[PDB]
Amino acid sequence: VLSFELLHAPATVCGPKKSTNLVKNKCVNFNFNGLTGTGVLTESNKKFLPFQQFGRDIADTTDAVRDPQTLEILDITPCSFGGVSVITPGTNTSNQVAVL
Amino acid sequence: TLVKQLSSNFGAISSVLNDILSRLDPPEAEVQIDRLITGRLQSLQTYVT
Amino acid sequence: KPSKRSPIEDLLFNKVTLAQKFNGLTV
Amino acid sequence: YQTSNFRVQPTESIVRFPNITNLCPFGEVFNATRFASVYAWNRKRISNCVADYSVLYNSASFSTFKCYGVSPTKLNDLCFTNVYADSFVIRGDEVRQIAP
Amino acid sequence: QCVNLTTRTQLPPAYTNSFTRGVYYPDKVFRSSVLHSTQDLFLPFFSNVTWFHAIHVTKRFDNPVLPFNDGVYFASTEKSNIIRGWIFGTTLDSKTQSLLIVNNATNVVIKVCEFQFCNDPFLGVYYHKNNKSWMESEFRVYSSANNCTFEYVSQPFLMDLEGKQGNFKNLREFVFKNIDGYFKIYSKHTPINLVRDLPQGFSALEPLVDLPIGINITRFQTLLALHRSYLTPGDSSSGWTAGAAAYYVGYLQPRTFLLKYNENGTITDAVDCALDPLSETKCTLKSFTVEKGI
Ligand SMILES: *[C@@H]1O[C@H](CO)[C@@H](O[C@@H]2O[C@H](CO)[C@@H](O[C@@H]3O[C@H](CO[C@H]4O[C@H](CO)[C@@H](O)[C@H](O)[C@@H]4O)[C@@H](O)[C@H](O[C@H]4O[C@H](CO)[C@@H](O)[C@H](O)[C@@H]4O)[C@@H]3O)[C@H](O)[C@H]2NC(C)=O)[C@H](O)[C@H]1NC(C)=O
Ligand SMILES: *[C@@H]1O[C@H](CO)[C@@H](O[C@@H]2O[C@H](CO)[C@@H](O[C@@H]3O[C@H](CO)[C@@H](O)[C@H](O)[C@@H]3O)[C@H](O)[C@H]2NC(C)=O)[C@H](O)[C@H]1NC(C)=O
Ligand SMILES: *[C@@H]1O[C@H](CO)[C@@H](O[C@@H]2O[C@H](CO)[C@@H](O)[C@H](O)[C@H]2NC(C)=O)[C@H](O)[C@H]1NC(C)=O
Ligand SMILES: *[C@@H]1O[C@H](CO)[C@@H](O)[C@H](O)[C@H]1NC(C)=O
Ligand SMILES: *[C@@H]1O[C@H](CO)[C@@H](O)[C@H](O)[C@H]1NC(C)=O
Ligand SMILES: *[C@@H]1O[C@H](CO)[C@@H](O)[C@H](O)[C@H]1NC(C)=O
Ligand SMILES: *[C@@H]1O[C@H](CO)[C@@H](O)[C@H](O)[C@H]1NC(C)=O
Ligand SMILES: *[C@@H]1O[C@H](CO)[C@@H](O)[C@H](O)[C@H]1NC(C)=O
Ligand SMILES: *[C@@H]1O[C@H](CO)[C@@H](O)[C@H](O)[C@H]1NC(C)=O
Repeated sequence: VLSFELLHAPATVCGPKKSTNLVKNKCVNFNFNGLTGTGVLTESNKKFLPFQQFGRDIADTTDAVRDPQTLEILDITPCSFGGVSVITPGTNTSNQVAVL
Repeated sequence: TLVKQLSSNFGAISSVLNDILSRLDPPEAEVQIDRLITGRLQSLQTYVT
Repeated sequence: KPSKRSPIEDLLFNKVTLAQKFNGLTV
Repeated sequence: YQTSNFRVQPTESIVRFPNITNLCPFGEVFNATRFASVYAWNRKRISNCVADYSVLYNSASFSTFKCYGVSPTKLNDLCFTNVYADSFVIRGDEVRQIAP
Repeated sequence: QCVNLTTRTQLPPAYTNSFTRGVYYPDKVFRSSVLHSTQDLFLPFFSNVTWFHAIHVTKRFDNPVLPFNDGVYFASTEKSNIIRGWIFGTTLDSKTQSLLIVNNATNVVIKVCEFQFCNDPFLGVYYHKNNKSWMESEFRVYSSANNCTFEYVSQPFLMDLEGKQGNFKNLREFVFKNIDGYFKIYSKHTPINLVRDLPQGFSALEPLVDLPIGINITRFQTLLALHRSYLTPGDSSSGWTAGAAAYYVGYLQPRTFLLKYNENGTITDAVDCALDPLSETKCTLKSFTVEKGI
């Protein structure tokens, strides 16, 4: 017979499991231990101290992660977006347009 | 300062949208989403002016 | 010389010392 | 003329946070030779460890899996502080008596 | 096994000054060439730290019991592993849970059991030339251990266990915190060459250990070695010498600091935000250099 119990103390018994293979150079929705986000993971040349986990930059936006299994430093850049615009030579003169 | 204003509670329990979306059900999370919305909108208005 | 700037223009350009693509920003 | 905005969408892929190592030694209690007398029932403490409850019941011949409280499914997600296990041998027909 | 030894030359407490020491990485976040503002527990700059001593000369080894207000900055200055470990708790009477971080002879044992500690606990060794090893004949720290909720043992190791009579060559700094049911230990080691006091420098403390013990801690004490030898004849309570060692105790308070990260993610400088008006100005401008003006 087992006995589960909770109290005003840290919890130190449970089992998670993700172990999902990673993919680089693709707009992917990532979730490392705790933090989450969306981006295109890529290899980097930054140097982390042995105890540090995930880097940062000015204005406090995540910019690097270290995966638990292989201990590698991966950059993070936001997934591409922008605003489309149309060039027209005037309706009366012609019909064809160009797209920027 | 506009960018740094993004991570503020504004009166909501969490400053990240996904946590409110997940950990608590919609019919009550609408209020927290509304609070974040109004805070961010006011910040943007001040910046534009 | 590089580009076509006169020496005073180059001195002015070097003397002046200077965000990026983020969540919603654009330049 | 500006007309709209374009935004790349993620490919739904996800990313890891794992590595297990220090698995709990449940086989100590289940695979012990002589368990206990009923009145001399043990009080075994398990803490500061990861326990794979899923393998205990997902593929096993251990009959009478009546786990009261949380569902047997979605049981590895929850986390507790301490685990108390009591082991003893009783009669065949007395299994129904041990219940709330 | 509680010996209750005596014959220590009484002296008043002494004090000294800590010159910009006690800076530890608050979290695990990496940074590069950026100044950061942090609000957390710190040891204020140029603060008064108590200084406990242990030299025979006058017998004179010092190891009282101390309070644990919010956090402790321990700094050991010795060369012969004379200091061994620590002891935490609330009542220290086997009635309440306690922690027993100790180096020990073999493994750095960590326990949370309930111990009936001796009123004057310590560890020691016995010296004799025949067996060149200084065997640990002392285990006089507690008397009983009823039940526990955690334990740890590390890999086997041995120490020099030799009481050289030179100058101090090693400085070991430790920072202990206990909040939110968690217990955190930060540590660093630095070679030195001094005769007294703390050298004026800057070494940033690195995280070492985190533990989910979640116990109440209010009272503090330390445990150090005692190399008894045949040259000090007597009973258990009379024959011993204290070698040469000293340790420095400070305290932590809530504060605001400005930390300078170099290009490789290591702290190289810090500035207090409440010491001097100049320091407050530098905190306000987020810079170390300010120009002429108001
Ligand atoms: C008390 O002690 C006993 C005796 O050791 C334990 O019983 C063993 O339990 C382990 C648990 O995994 C068993 O290990 C498994 O053995 C399989 C052998 O084939 C059996 O299963 C197939 C169906 O899969 C049957 O068709 C076949 O007839 C056999 O009955 C392996 O194939 C398994 O490996 C598979 O999964 C791994 C997962 O990574 C893959 O990598 C493999 O390639 C493979 O696909 C698995 O290893 C073992 O068979 C049991 N018996 C023995 C004699 O060891 C009890 O578990 C233990 N009690 C506790 C509480 O620990
Ligand atoms: C948990 O973490 C450990 C260590 O981070 C993982 O073990 C490591 O696994 C990788 C690949 O599975 C091993 O890489 C191989 O190393 C050999 C060494 O010569 C090299 O020649 C190969 O080309 C390859 O790179 C790595 O060695 C291994 N670590 C050690 C110390 O052996 C482990 O896979 C992680 N997961 C689990 C479930 O344990
Ligand atoms: C060491 O000395 C202390 C104090 O002198 C002793 O502590 C006393 O222990 C007795 C029980 O033996 C209690 O009744 C007292 O209340 C304790 N305090 C005092 C002030 O007397 C301790 O027992 C001594 N230990 C040894 C081994 O001599
Ligand atoms: C079409 O519009 C252009 C732009 O003003 C003008 O130059 C041209 O004469 C117009 N042609 C006709 C047929 O309206
Ligand atoms: C520290 O202690 C010394 C001597 O005890 C004393 O003169 C001084 O005022 C104390 N405080 C500071 C901040 O130095
Ligand atoms: C040396 O150690 C042995 C135990 O192996 C012990 O019997 C002996 O008394 C020791 N010698 C001295 C001088 O302490
Ligand atoms: C230890 O045993 C005592 C009774 O002897 C009991 O009251 C206490 O709760 C136990 N504590 C632990 C941590 O096992
Ligand atoms: C620790 O101290 C707090 C202070 O209120 C108290 O509530 C709690 O019960 C104490 N814990 C133990 C184990 O004594
Ligand atoms: C940072 O580390 C690199 C090697 O990884 C080293 O060459 C460089 O000198 C270090 N930075 C400084 C300021 O020394």
